[PDB]
Amino acid sequence: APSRNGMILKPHFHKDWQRRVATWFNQPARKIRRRKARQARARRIAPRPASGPLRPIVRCPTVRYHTKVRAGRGFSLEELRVAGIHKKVARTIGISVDPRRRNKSTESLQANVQRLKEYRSKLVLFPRKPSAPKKGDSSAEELKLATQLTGPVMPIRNVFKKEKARVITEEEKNFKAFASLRMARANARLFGIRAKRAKEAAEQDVEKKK
Amino acid sequence: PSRLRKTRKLRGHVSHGHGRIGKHRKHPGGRGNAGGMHHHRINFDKYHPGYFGKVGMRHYHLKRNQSFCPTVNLDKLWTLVSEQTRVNAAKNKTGAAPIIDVVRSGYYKVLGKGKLPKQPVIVKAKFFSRRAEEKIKGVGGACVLVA
Amino acid sequence: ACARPLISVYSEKGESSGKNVTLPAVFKAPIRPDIVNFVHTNLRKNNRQPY
RNA sequence: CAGUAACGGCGAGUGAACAGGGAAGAGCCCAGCGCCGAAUCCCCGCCCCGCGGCGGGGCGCGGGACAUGUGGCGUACGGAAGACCCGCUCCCCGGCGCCGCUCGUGGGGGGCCCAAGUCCUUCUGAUCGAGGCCCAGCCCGUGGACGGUGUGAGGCCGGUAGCGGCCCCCGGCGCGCCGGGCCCGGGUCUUCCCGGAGUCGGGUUGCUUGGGAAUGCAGCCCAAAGCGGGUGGUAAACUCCAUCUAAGGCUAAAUACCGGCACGAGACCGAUAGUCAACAAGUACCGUAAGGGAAAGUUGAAAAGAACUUUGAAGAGAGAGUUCAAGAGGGCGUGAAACCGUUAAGAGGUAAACGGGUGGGGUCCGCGCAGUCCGCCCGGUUCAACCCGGCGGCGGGUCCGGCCGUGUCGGCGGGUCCCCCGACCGGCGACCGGCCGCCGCCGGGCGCAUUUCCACCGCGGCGGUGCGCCGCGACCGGCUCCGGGAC
RNA sequence: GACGUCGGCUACCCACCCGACCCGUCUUGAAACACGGACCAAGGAGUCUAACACGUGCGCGAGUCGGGGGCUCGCACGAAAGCCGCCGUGGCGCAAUGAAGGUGAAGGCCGGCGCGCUCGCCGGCCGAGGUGGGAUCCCGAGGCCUCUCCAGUCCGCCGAGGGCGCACCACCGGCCCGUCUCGCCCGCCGCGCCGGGGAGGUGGAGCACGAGCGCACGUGUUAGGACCCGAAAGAUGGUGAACU
RNA sequence: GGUAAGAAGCCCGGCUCGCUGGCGUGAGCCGGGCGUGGAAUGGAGUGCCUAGUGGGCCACUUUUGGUAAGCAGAACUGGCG
RNA sequence: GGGAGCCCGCCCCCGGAGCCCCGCGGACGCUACGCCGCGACGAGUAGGAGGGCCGCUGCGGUGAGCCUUGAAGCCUAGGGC
Ligand SMILES: [Mg+2]
Ligand SMILES: [Mg+2]
Ligand SMILES: [Mg+2]
Ligand SMILES: [Mg+2]
Ligand SMILES: [Mg+2]
Ligand SMILES: [Mg+2]
Ligand SMILES: [Mg+2]
Ligand SMILES: [Mg+2]
Ligand SMILES: [Mg+2]
Ligand SMILES: [Mg+2]
Ligand SMILES: [Mg+2]
Ligand SMILES: [Mg+2]
Ligand SMILES: [Mg+2]
Ligand SMILES: [Mg+2]
Ligand SMILES: [Mg+2]
Ligand SMILES: [Mg+2]
Ligand SMILES: [Mg+2]
Ligand SMILES: [Mg+2]
Repeated sequence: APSRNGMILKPHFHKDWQRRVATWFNQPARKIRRRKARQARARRIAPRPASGPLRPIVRCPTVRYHTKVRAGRGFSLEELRVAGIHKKVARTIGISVDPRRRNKSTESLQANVQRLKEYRSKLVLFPRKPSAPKKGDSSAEELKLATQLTGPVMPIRNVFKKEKARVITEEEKNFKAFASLRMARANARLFGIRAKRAKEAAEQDVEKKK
Repeated sequence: PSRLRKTRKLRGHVSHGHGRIGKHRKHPGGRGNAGGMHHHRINFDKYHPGYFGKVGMRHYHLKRNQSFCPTVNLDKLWTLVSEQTRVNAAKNKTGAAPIIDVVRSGYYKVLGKGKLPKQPVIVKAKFFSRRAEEKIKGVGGACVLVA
Repeated sequence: ACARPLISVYSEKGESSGKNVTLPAVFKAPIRPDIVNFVHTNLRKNNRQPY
């Protein structure tokens, strides 16, 4: 029963909710088990990074963000072809590869190719056998480091470019942002109807000819 | 703490603070929001006007990302940049007019609320309002549209 | 910035040596028994098993 | 995201998905299309190895399956074959043994072990109690958890801590050998090839969903195509765009775990509680059956569980004995109330019982063989007074000197964080070294009109009181009256 | 007055005078010929989670936060505690108004350019308006005096009177969004069924120099078993013709 | 049963008006001058949460129905509750 | 500070004026969540609020706490608050 201006509330407790109550007393044990598994997996691959394969540079959809850069699932086949790495070979050296990712922009392609080249530059390819075959690094850069790479490999940072103070001219001052936005919205709304009217006028002229 | 609660002071009292004429029954008026139209209508109509009825158009698949457009007023615009940038203004005898990017700070729309200090600025934003643009032009700045 | 004196360190057998350490500013922080009691009472419940 | 978009006698109510941040992260295989002499697979015989999760090789015109299609290449991320640009040739399976004992800091399982008081008195039935023992005490301590032992034990015992030890089994990672299988690339160009049908889809009806001219699943009917098909959250036509390739299949990790095996813990309950079940509990018992389902822990440190004498047929007693205690005697620790017997006292014709006020009798309590209660001031053996030395402390300012320390000014000397001297000021309890005055203690003097303890005759001055029963006087405050005079 | 005498308000028993009907509950009304009640012991009924609203305390503050995750211990005390380019993905708040397409919070003064046209355009100045009541603060004549008359800087109390005026209240103005009426002009990449501006009413959970965030405590309303005990019912799955 | 018994009141001077008007009104803005406004008693104003209640009864007086009622039903005030 | 009054000077400090005020330091009184002085008031069902050195159980600290020379529990015509 309501009483002198309370909120109208609709709790979702009409089912047998007490049957399916999920407690969280397992949380510290779960965290400890996850940490132990992570440490064991890191120890299993002694020189390889604990984080895993390198991830590409990805920009987010959904204009809400539209500007953040995060790690992708894997490098596209076009990026591998430009960088010169076989798709089947790449997964064996620690490079994430997925075949679903398209490539629309040149900037992202070039950034990912540069990232792949930078990763290849700082890569220590151990020989398959104690004897050193082709493409294996020298023994000098093998005893120098054999430890894990803590954290993500080449961490992704959303970097912005600082703009120097300008010398603003009269052309920028005369620009009307609000009017331009309103005109652009009106043009976008009326493009199709104006095209229809122009077509109708053209048909009127053609029927006047005959 | 049940020690500090009212139930400790009600020991020895027959009705336990719920009256002896009208007892504490299960649900004298009904469960939940029952009776919004009958026998509870006065409360709903004098505390929640517009509860009953339907108004407006439906939007089946609504996505909040499309309608995402944070707004910032001109009252607090120099706060997005470091204080030394504002200190390096009305100075250097050149009219530097430092550029302020609101999309970097997480804003798309610039509104005209507040008073803008007399210093030229370069403001880059997804959208601008008429009053904000008027204030910026009057101060001596320029509005730049960024996609 | 309250007045922080110098505290003399002591060796393994007493007999304070020549080394001195200025009092850290933490020891000049305000004493709030109510805040300490509140924090202690609320934090001591976190190591409690359900029954 | 989000109690949101949406659904709902648009009422009650119901109610997702995308993106974002994380945990984990692993990709692949067929049919078809085509090229290789079926190049493929199963079974039975013999030989060699090992055979306790029956495999590998060889020898068999020994059988069978398979052309109504096995195997090799190859699957949407394109593929196959030639052309000729580039650098070159180790992965897996089954055994034979071998060194490193492989993180809870020696991987898993099991077994045997590793420090120090029963020290001196003293309680007790029995100490693990109490006092003391080269420093909280005697020794160890990387061991001061726990349990048992006649109480309450770090050192009596088992254990506890330890990158402590030894003895067996198992698991896993690596080395040399044997049997083997394996002649296995990348980029460009050229020529061909490239798709799962009663399926999609449409109508329908029923169920379901937030999905609303129908989200998904369906019985029935219709029923395809290949620049095709599906999707783009309002039904339809036209028109461009964006995104996948359905109707074939496999795959660990982050996830769940009121059953099972073996462990750890608790601000949980403590025998009408906690599981029904602390115990011969799903037992006794009830119902034809499906099923229903209890109550019930405690002697004592140790049975040392009462020998023996006596009355009684015996159950039962009286003695005796054990034990610290049977005033613990086999449903025996402590033993309340309701209720009952007896003993002692009181009382009793308006049922008993109750509140206020007294009286009488008992129970013990506190005195007392007067209780006249003390505590200060006054009268009737050494040191204070006063000096010398030592020790410690207090306060002060010329800030006497330095450190310490707050704000500004100076040297920019190293936005915020540090160095040097000088000046002013707050000199702020942030410290000293000297000076002054004072206080206390110790050691020397100071021998007795001062000084200090004990006991008395003074009730002399002050304060709180009297062992109990009392009485009297004066003063004040508030009342009830009485006798006079005068207007 | 002191070896069978003292004091013991309360409790042990008895007697006397006055008062005095059995408790709990429904009820206008109970001692009721209204209901429950032989007696005693033990157990026994407003709890917990979640969502709100207000009040209170604490920390930070136009910011606040720890959800989840990660790094330190092999868990005695610990499933604690400490930390994070995770310090903020994200929530809440900082902006509201329309069904929506969308729009979106400051004006005033001074001089000039169009005819100051209560309208448009150029430069400078002040930067949340004004009125009334307003706790407190500022100035303050003068008085009170002081061992005698005068002069007199100072330490005071009162101080008529005059002001700046917190918070808050009431009113008059101003601004933002939707809508109605009357209208005059501005701009262009595309001169259009383009876009923008004014005045006067009205509708809004708004602005008008901010106050929230997190934790904890209490109260009140709910969903849950919901303070405890209580039905006549309904549904699902099984067992019985040893009576009849 | 409503009002009035003064400071939120009066008396002057000047501005504004797309209202109304022959001049005028009427309203709103600023400046200045005048204080115990009948008796007696009270310190007031304002904002949030908020339980219980929502079966009543009796009496003086007025009063409706009924022959009347310890009957049923109203008004003021006071009580029991 | 000067001029003077019904011959000049002093007219002094509490480590002492000794007090009904001592502005020089200040309780026997100061658990300032403490103490002290004035006045008025005291009904209560439903209900609300405050204080409990009222009572029970367990946890973190603290009583160099109590205890086999006797803990809890139980009984009591004993002494009290
Ligand atoms: Mg990760
Ligand atoms: Mg929300
Ligand atoms: Mg084939
Ligand atoms: Mg023991
Ligand atoms: Mg022990
Ligand atoms: Mg031992
Ligand atoms: Mg549509
Ligand atoms: Mg039981
Ligand atoms: Mg017994
Ligand atoms: Mg009833
Ligand atoms: Mg009745
Ligand atoms: Mg009664
Ligand atoms: Mg009965
Ligand atoms: Mg009880
Ligand atoms: Mg409420
Ligand atoms: Mg029931
Ligand atoms: Mg029914
Ligand atoms: Mg009543």
